[PDB]
Amino acid sequence: DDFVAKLQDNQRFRYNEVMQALNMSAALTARKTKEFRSPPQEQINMLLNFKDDKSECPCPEEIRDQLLDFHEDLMTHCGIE
Amino acid sequence: VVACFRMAPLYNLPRHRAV
Repeated sequence: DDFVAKLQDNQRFRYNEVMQALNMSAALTARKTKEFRSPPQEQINMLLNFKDDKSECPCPEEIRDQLLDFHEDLMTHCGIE
Repeated sequence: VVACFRMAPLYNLPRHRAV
């Protein structure tokens, strides 16, 4: 509930600055807006790929840290350590 | 082009759908 709320807020932010910055460089906007162009399932998948150190995800570090902490608390609760 | 860019907004998606 709160993780997705923060994710939606940060994706609101990023898109707002991309839209206010599209004028200064129109060419980059075509590649930059594929995230918002993608279907919502693909958007979630690509925005949730920050696992490991590949880090291609356009996700803020705090939002990454929240999920990286919940995912280790869950493993401790599931006895996977 | 704004409409085609804005199709499928995961921030305009309702909370439960996003969850």
